[PDB]
Amino acid sequence: YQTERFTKFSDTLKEFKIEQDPFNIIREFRSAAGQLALDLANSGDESNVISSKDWELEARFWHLVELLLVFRNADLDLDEMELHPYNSRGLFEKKLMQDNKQLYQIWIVMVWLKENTYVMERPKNVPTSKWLNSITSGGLKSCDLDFPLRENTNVLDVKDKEEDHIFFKYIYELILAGAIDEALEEAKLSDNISICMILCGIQEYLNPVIDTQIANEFNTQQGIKKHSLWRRTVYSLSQQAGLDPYERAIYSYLSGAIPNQEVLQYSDWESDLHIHLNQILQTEIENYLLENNQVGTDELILPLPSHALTVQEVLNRVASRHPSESEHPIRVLMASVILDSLPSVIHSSVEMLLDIIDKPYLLRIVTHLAICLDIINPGSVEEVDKSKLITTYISLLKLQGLYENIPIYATFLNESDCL
Amino acid sequence: HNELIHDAVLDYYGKRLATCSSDKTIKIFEVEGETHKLIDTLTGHEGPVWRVDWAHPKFGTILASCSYDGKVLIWKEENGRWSQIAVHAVHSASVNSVQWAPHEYGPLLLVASSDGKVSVVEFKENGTTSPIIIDAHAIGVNSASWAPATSRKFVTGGADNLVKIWKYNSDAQTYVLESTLEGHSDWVRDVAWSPTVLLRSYLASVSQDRTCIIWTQDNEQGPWKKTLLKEEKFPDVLWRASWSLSGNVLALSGGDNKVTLWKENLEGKWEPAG
Amino acid sequence: HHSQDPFSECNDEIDNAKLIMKERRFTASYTFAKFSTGSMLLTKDIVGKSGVSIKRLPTELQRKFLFDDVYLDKEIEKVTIEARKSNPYPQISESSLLFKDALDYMEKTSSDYNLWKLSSILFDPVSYPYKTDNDQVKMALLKKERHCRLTSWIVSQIGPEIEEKIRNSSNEIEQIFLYLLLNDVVRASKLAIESKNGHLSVLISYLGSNDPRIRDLAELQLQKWSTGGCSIDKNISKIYKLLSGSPFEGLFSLKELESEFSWLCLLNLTLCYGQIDEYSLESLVQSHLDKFSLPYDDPIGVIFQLYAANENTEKLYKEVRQRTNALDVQFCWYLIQTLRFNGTRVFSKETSDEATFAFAAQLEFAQLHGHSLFVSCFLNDDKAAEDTIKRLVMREITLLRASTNDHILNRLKIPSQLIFNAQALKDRYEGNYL
Repeated sequence: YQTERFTKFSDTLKEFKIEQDPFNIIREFRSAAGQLALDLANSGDESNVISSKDWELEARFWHLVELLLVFRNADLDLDEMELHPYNSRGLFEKKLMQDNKQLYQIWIVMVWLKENTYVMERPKNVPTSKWLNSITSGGLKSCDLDFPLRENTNVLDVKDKEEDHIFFKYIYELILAGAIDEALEEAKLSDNISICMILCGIQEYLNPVIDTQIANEFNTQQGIKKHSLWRRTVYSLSQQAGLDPYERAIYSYLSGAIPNQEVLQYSDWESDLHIHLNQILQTEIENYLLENNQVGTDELILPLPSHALTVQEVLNRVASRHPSESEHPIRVLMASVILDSLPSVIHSSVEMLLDIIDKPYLLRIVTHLAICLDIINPGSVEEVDKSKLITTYISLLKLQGLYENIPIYATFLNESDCL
Repeated sequence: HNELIHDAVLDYYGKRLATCSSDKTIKIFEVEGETHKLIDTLTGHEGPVWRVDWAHPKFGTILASCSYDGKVLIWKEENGRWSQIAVHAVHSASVNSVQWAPHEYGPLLLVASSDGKVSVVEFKENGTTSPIIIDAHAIGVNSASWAPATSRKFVTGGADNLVKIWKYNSDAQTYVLESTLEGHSDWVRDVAWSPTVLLRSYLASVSQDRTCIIWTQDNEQGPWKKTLLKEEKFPDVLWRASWSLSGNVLALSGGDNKVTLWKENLEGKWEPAG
Repeated sequence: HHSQDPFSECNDEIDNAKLIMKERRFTASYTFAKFSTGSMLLTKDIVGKSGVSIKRLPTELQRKFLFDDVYLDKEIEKVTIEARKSNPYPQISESSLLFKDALDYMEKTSSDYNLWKLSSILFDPVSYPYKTDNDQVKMALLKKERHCRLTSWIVSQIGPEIEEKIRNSSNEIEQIFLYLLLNDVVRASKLAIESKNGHLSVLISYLGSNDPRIRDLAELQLQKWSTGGCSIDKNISKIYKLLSGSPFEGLFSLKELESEFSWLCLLNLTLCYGQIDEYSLESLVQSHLDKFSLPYDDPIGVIFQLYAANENTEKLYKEVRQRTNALDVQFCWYLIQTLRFNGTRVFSKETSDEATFAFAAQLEFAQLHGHSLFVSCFLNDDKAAEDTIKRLVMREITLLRASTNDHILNRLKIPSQLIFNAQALKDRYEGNYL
């Protein structure tokens, strides 16, 4: 009964032009393709596995689209923030994020990227306590994390190192997914209190009393003051070999640096794109703070790259790093939306109709997207291209035998009089 | 020569010193740093001059001295030259102390002789004397100091080891004895009231039995409080006991070659300073 | 046979003398002495030229700049005298004296400078030039400022002590701790980085950020440890104890370090990590004080207690008084005075006067009548103020009339009457009237 599908998409469309906000089409558009990615997925031929992921990807695509347009468009210039030099680093970061839409968008995208990141299942059968084997084999003159650092790693029992691996990898997938709280929880409960503390440094300092504009969100100061230091400290720590690749990967992420080869080697387009945008951010914020004399010199312990790529260049590099995935039809739409050059690509793929017709979803998506675009942003796509698209799509509603609802789609043109 | 001067005194502005010894002469000097130029010598006593003492400059330049000849001789510098202006010795023995009163009482004086008497010789309009004496101590009187006030009073150190506090009274015209205190085992050498118009009233009475009792009276009511300075005898009998103006400090001229200095602390008890 | 001689005159006096003594009790060990008008003493001195000594009563007052008239002039420019409301005698209305002031007149090396300095850091009001959106925020910023000054000063003092200890440490992690003792997080962090103690290094960066999350986490790690933790480095635990926020106030306590460092060195720890945000500089310092007793005779110690005792400063002041003399007569007066004229604290009309008298006197004894007059004004008791001023004005009108620094003096607010009045009596005693 699947061949219904075109039903759901056009189905929404009706309920819209039938209630006379626009952001719900996309919202549902998402939900729809999501529901589909489930069917084709659940049980079926191993040929569906392929057409399945292409639906999930579709889903993600609408999500990202909703997120970004809501912010870009929904935008109704709220009030400005006036800080003073006595305000905390924390307030400055907040301000930077309110004032710089360009950058905030990067955040929006990262939130999206995390939202769709895969995380393993919580490791089962975890040990009552940390480095038990080493302690039991007697050899740990000290139980602090810096012990095997202080002298040859021969100290830790293999079985232990084996478990730190499971832990660190899990915490890492968790951080990549945005699960900072699950991350802290795991650290706590799994007896990694020290590693836990490191995770707390993630926050910049805020003090309700002085940084008044947030005395709403907090009642007690929190976050750490010597952040630049923290950052270098972490960064330096990330570079010290002798640590698990995943532990080093964690500090890399936290420093706003790029994880080591062993770990980075397994990241894909999203993963990889995620990592690098994180870096643009990290860098951007620190400079904003340097630009405002909110970083004390003592803390500039080590050198951290001060030049930020641009989303454009990040995508570009991430691209050539994953050609296959970069090139996929809808992933190219994701990037277009990110860079905003969306109509730019609608009109583009439209002329690819004058090997787009090989891939099913594409012709549909571009259309509904274009529809949505002009609803939300009257003027978006060229009236020419709407036609060109609806046309070629309407003709496929025929080949499908569902002239039943071609009317909904006709609602845009005076060229409808030709149907 | 001057092997033994019994008393010396400073004028309100401390520019003119008046020392009196045993040779019966009272030597007046013009003090200045290390140079106290001798300007006078005054002979007119039939015994060693025990004490000299100027009066408030509010009365010219008057100096009432008491000598061994049972006579008290008032003097006075007149146009550059001294002149015994009057005399008062209605006492049958050697006169010991002579201390004027606070200038708000007029020009009163206070003499204490061995005949257990102490007078208050005022000077009338003609400059003449009007004595109103009173018997103070049976076996003789060794001293008597005045009391600054704002109901007048003075202390008297005796030979029967007492320390009396007399108070003027209109109904009696002659100072009425109000309080007497006991605590010494030998002739109460010197007694002194303090010029401290603070919370309470202090009085350090030195004696022969080598003790120094401090009579601190809360106020116009609660009787005095005995407090032997230190609870050990000084290596030799004590003579003088003078209070300081600014500081309520106490100096003790013990007959042992140096003057100790005792100050009161928050314990109410006294401690050495110097 | 007993003979008869007519030159028995040199033997008549000798026996007529010994007769006088004994009937008087006048023992050959005679000494006389009474206090001068100009408070000083004269005692039988058989080596002068009069038989008396013009004794310059030793001064309890020992502080150089006080014998300078420059100081006193500048110090009067800071006062605002108003005539009493129960008599025409002066008595300070406004004072702008601050411990800060007297610093120019002392050696930046003398322990005295240290007393005045720290007393300023803790009491003199601090000023904040940049305007705050809100006034409760100003308060907050003023506290960081003062806390920042106090903490930076303590580090000056412990400096050498600790540097010495760093010189000898033969263990890396121990030095990392020692640097924290000097409040230098960054250098500790760096050393940690350099000594392969990487994890520790990150945690160190937290030191100064009262982050409660980190605070409880650190205590937790410490607990899990002292409940088995077969072995944890003696210094790594000290550093965690510091992250816990209550380094003595706890169960792995650094109190035993009481015998290795200056009481001041340890107070720094509490003041630097101790839980800065949740407390006031006062109650925090009190917090530390309640854990360790200080040397009764230590002055910079006495100040901290007076500072911390906020609620009953006086009570303690009196207590301090009857226990040590670290606080001199001058200081105690100056102190009570600033705190009074600045709202900083409160003192009894009586304790404030008692302190004034004591100084007004120590000053008169030094012959500094001008200066001793000035002080006299701060008296609350009008009656006493009057008497005290008067009495001294006359008894000394002479010296109080030479220089303009002597002029501004009687110009304080000495009554027109009292000035010429005493002046009159300086004439009927000198013999040149009107």
